[PDB]
Amino acid sequence: TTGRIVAVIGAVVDVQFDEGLPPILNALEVQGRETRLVLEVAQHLGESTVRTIAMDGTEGLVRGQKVLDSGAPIRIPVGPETLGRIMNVIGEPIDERGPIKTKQFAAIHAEAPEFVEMSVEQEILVTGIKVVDLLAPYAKGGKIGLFGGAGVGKTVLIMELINNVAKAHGGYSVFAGVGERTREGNDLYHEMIESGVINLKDATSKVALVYGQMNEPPGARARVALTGLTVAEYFRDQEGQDVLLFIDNIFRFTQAGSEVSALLGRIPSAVGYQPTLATDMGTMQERITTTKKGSITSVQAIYVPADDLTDP
Amino acid sequence: TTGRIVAVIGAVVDVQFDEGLPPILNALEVQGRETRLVLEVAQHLGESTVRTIAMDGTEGLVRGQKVLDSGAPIRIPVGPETLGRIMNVIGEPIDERGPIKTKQFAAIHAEAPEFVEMSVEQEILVTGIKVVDLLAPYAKGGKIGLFGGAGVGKTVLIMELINNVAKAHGGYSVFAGVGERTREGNDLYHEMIESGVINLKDATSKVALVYGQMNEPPGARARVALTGLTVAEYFRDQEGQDVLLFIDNIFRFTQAGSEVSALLGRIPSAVGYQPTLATDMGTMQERITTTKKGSITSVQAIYVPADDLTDPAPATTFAHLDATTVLSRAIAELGIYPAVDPLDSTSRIMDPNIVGSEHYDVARGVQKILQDYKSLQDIIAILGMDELSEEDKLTVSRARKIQRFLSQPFQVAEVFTGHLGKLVPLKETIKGFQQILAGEYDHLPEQAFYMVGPIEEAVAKADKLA
Amino acid sequence: ADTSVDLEETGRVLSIGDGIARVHGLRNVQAEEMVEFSSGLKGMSLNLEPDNVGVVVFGNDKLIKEGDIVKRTGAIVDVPVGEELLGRVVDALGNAIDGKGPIGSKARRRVGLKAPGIIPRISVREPMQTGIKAVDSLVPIGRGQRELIIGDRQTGKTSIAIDTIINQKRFNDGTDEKKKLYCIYVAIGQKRSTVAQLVKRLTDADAMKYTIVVSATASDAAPLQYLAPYSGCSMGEYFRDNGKHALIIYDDLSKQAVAYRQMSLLLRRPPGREAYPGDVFYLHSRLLERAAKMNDAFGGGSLTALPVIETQAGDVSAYIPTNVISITDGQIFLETELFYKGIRPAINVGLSVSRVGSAAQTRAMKQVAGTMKLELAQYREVAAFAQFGSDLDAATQQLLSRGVRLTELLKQGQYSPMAIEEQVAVIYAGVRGYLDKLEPSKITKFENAFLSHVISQHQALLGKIRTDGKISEESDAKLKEIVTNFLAGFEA
Amino acid sequence: IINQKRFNDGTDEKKKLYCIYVAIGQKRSTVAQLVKRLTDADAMKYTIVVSATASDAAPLQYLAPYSGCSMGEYFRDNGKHA
Amino acid sequence: LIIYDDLSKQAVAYRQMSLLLRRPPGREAYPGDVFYLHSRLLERAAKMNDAFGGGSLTALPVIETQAGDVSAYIPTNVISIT
Amino acid sequence: DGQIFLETELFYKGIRPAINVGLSVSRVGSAAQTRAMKQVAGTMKLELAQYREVAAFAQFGSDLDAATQQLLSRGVRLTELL
Ligand SMILES: Nc1ncnc2c1ncn2[C@@H]1O[C@H](COP(=O)(O)OP(=O)(O)NP(=O)(O)O)[C@@H](O)[C@H]1O
Ligand SMILES: Nc1ncnc2c1ncn2[C@@H]1O[C@H](COP(=O)(O)OP(=O)(O)NP(=O)(O)O)[C@@H](O)[C@H]1O
Ligand SMILES: [Mg+2]
Ligand SMILES: [Mg+2]
Repeated sequence: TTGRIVAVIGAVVDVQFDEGLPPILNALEVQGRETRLVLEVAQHLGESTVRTIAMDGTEGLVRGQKVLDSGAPIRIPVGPETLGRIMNVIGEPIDERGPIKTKQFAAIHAEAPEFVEMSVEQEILVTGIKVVDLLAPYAKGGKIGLFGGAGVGKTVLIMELINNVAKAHGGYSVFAGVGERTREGNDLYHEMIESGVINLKDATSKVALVYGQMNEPPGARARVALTGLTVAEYFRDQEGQDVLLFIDNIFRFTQAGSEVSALLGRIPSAVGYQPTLATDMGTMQERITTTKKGSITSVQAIYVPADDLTDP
Repeated sequence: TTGRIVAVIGAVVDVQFDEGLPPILNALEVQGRETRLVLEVAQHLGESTVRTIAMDGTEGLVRGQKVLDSGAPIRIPVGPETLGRIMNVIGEPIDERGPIKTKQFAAIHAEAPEFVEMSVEQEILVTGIKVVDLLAPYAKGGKIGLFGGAGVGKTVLIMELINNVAKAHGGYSVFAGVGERTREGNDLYHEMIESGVINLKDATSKVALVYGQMNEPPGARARVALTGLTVAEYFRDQEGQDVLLFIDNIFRFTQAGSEVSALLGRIPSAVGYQPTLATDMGTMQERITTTKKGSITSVQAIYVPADDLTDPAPATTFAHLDATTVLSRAIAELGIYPAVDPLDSTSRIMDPNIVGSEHYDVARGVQKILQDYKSLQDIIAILGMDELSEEDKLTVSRARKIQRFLSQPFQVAEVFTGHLGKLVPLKETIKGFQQILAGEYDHLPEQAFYMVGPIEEAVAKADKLA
Repeated sequence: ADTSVDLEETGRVLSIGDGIARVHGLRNVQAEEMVEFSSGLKGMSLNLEPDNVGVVVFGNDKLIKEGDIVKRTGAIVDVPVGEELLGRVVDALGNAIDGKGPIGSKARRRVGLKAPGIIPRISVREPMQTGIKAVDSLVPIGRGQRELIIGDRQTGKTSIAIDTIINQKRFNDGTDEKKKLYCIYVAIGQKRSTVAQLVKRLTDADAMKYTIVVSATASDAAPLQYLAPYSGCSMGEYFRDNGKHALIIYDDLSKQAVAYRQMSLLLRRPPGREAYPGDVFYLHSRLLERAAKMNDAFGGGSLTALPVIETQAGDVSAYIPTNVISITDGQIFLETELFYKGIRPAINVGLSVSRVGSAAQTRAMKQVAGTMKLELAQYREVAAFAQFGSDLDAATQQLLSRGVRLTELLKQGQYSPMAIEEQVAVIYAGVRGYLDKLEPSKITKFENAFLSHVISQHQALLGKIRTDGKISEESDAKLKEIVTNFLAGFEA
Repeated sequence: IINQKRFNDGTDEKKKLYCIYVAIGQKRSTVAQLVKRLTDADAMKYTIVVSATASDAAPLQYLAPYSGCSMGEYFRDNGKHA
Repeated sequence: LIIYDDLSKQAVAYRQMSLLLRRPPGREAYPGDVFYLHSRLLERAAKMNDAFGGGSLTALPVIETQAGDVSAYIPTNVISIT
Repeated sequence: DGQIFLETELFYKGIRPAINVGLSVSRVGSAAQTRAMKQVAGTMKLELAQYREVAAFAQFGSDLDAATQQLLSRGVRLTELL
């Protein structure tokens, strides 16, 4: 259906539908704009109004502008032809290399695997790297904290992990850059082509790239970790692989979500963080586990603030 | 007349009276309930509506349910017929021995005794507890505060104190369990029946019990302290005797307040407390006192949250007290019991003109030797004892011996520390700490002073180590 | 005027978001009355206002729109209870999540009930056997008692609970109904794999058959996590009120705390200490009171509670931990500095105490644990000096000798609980000196060796401690016999 | 307050110091010990004791310092020292 | 080459407006989009390829810290930004 | 016009009144004293402030020239006298 803009405040937009309302989390298409603008339904304020969080700049907006409900959450291309492609939070190809022609589109939101679909087995994902597999083994369908940034070849270790999982286990990887610096985005892009994982010619690519850049609003930074997870979720259930998911960096995902909760107007919890912090973490981190069909094993780069491990 | 429930948030209920609106503090009765749900008025919201704080669980309340004013605040039995009986906040007895049969009843809300009614007599109360009787000794009909964080030794100390003073007491005693463990009542009741202070066969019963434990909703915990102290008020005024009032835990009164203050429609103060913390405590605490008509010796254990002695709750409680006995975790974790901080505890009675200049000069000497040891503790903390001067090396050695001679085996501590409980006469305590201060025992080892009664047992303890 | 929809039993929903749904109508709903949504999802009627009902959603808020039809149930938040749950895994509500069909529930109980008062109780007396040597000897838990497990993350907290659950099979394999123990494990704010990998482990140990698992993992909605402990607590109370003995483990309350803090802050209730609402003490007060030991007149049933708390970097003085110290009848501390050292279970003996649990210990244990606690404090009497070999005194060097052995003995493997007499036998070994010669490097190896030997060969001698509940002069001297000749035979 | 007994029991009139002791939110018994203390030392005679103790409503305690400061102001303005 | 001297003072100037436009306050009274205020400003600096002329803009933000605290909300923002 | 600060350390160490000579000040100063008090207290406050400092610095075992021994001897005596 159709709704109108009743309010524009920073990165939070309110839209009034006449008849039926979009359920919470449904993507909204703002019409008549230069590029694509997505508004994610966050609340129902009553009086047939919804409160939405934008994924892009909210300048030039007119009160009353027609907004389209997509009838579903933020849907993104999934399927083998998302490999070697730089994606953004709404699926759009941001490598200027022509539109991603995938058969299926999947919504970035989805419930965690049921209790019945869980893996009662604890297995080891053999990385091929000695230090890892012997002393600090990765759990297949588990979650690994990567401490320390670049200057020690973080980028390499990641790429070798992508190579060696694709090699040893025949499973693809997904890099979700939460708060990616655009210089570092470009730099990481060519580093992957120059080494072999991204293949600009054929289909031998092993990674799907999703970029939530810094110059994008908190909505985009808070949801891109899902847009990456959903591309990875296809290769777990539809092709039954042992998938690999990189999040860099997880703290900027937490700070992204704190900003959103701060924007909607929620009373802040301890240390300034969001009240929904526990769940804001739970509803995503519980999609990353070993199912009956496959498994996603996630390597997450962590920033600790004030080097305080007790920091929430 | 009748009043209708228009709103229900938590334990805070809103009742609308079309006819004759009931005043503040009045007790209301909810109809259509299996057991007596009392609502106590807190405010008039305008438009024939009042705001009340419930005295029990609010589950199963329908918007419309009739309520009836009782033309009086909450009313409870008082007098000698309550002795040996346990009752809840609203007076209903909970020891399943039938209802409490009296002629005399009272209201749990009362004004504080007028300035003229205050007493000025100051006389010492021996306890047989060394760290207390020396450095912060309680006074007959005085206000005693037992401060302590979680699991530090309050409920154990206040139980020892009962065994010491309450049992060997002529007059009556009132115990008020406020927001602590329920088994902590089932312990006290069965232990008291056993000791005779509560008699079931006849009525020679000496202690009155009132409970509102941590199972009760905020409203009940908020007013249950008042219930107890009102039972104590009577034995002071209407019979004019020596009442002993015991409260554990006094913090749960302000905590319960904290729980409702939000819903009452206040704006939160410091630490998110009730803005009314200052006076909420005042009007209630000033009642618990000795008057010219009778005397109340009040021992109130005070829970400290997050070991934060600056939290608005324990920090406001000091002002209401005559003797403060502060229990410290650091001391407790050093295996010192009772874990009483010998420099943070104070008594208004510590005045040579009362305890005697001989008592005072030993208390001031022990405190000086301990303050000096504490001020050297940052240098020894890095360097170790080896590096001190030969003058200071002695003061350290004595202060440490004193530290352990301030520890004591309680009679209630027996049934888990294996040591026979001890009470120490005041002349033995003063003469004890004098001798350590005088240097008579610089040859005995430190651990010989650890967990012993009189000083003559340190000598015995040293001889054992052959 | 009307011939259709009613406002007394039906709602409308004026607004939805931030977890709460403002409902229009519902004129005759109650406080904490359960309600239903047009999408099957259930809610609790928490707020009753002149123009709306505030309802807490037990699930994803995305499923609810403005204008959805809200229906009554009349029953105040209740849960399916009974014996038809033993061996099952349910959610905070009580619905089957193990996919093994529905429960055949013949009884229901309220989640929001009050704890037994002063008279219906009696001081704990019955032994709640953990099967762990360090607990059952030094920190004795009793049936009807609350004991806290507290410590930093990854310090063995959960392991103490499970080995205690596995342990109870030795009683439920018996026919004696008055010594059996039924279990309830409430998982809050965890990973769904961690719960799933636990029921598998419990199954592989024939423990599940006497166990109920309530699961509201990290992924579950915040109020589901909130409701969870109380739901299963009532499922425990059932055994208590029937003259049976039950055990509930809350893993953990710190994660249920943040869940409730989320609710309170979304509700806009005054953030206080550590942003926690004024009633986070109450949240855990009303729940843990419900663990109780009933007197004979009430049926002699007991609910025994083991709640878990996750400290940050050893900080016990923190708000939430201090609260639970002031709720429970004792604590067990698990220092990271003993765990990341090899000592497992990593119980701080100098901090953990069990208040009302002493007079619920086996006498045979008291005969060995009494002089163990005495000599362990005599060793903890500052023996940090450590490195000197034979450069110290004479009477104090043996206390260093005794300690490390009496320390190594308390080390114990996972998933392997021990009968009370099996414990008093291996403790007897060090507590008398029959390990003073032996190299500290070997005490572990010696245990397994000596322990399975008395299991194999000397069941007669074991049965004669078990039955007698006391180490008789006859058994003591026949046990001296066993350790001396085995020690000489022992090949280091 | 007690040191002022010298100046108040002598001829000297412009060395006279009058006293106002204002108690705020204190214990009534404490305030009573205090006024006894002064009456024993016979200093109470030249001493006004304004009392808004912990039992008094907060609005009154708010006002008590000001009230005594008006009582002091009388001496202050009319050629006396308080 | 551009030098924002300083971004801590623009952060104050922005905060005022939000607080007075009545946007929700967060840590140190800063709105949700103050990270977003600086993230879009400083990414604008880049080095273009010979495809786009090969020109470059180079950024130098200044941040004032109090008592050396680099873990203050605004500094924490810009540290990661850059 | 200044304050009188009291510490528990000084109180328990013996010093009563437990006045902290370093932290407390008087903004009227000698102008509030009799010319008899000024003749003996004219420089005493700043003297003891310098003594209290050199007392905690000289406890490190350093051999002290008689000039800083003179101030050490004077400071101990005057603290006992007050
Ligand atoms: N007795 C033991 N021997 C050897 N390993 C153990 C023992 N107990 C626990 N562990 C190991 O130590 C880890 C921590 O144990 P766990 O029961 O999860 O403690 P925890 O505090 O509940 N962890 P968490 O709940 O995630 O903060 C587990 O991965 C076990 O493999
Ligand atoms: N005098 C004593 N001797 C030996 N042990 C003691 C003594 N006092 C306290 N303890 C121990 O320390 C613990 C604390 O005692 P307790 O009476 O519960 O203090 P508390 O502050 O009232 N606890 P809580 O109400 O939970 O905050 C007990 O479990 C005792 O084992
Ligand atoms: Mg206690
Ligand atoms: Mg665990």
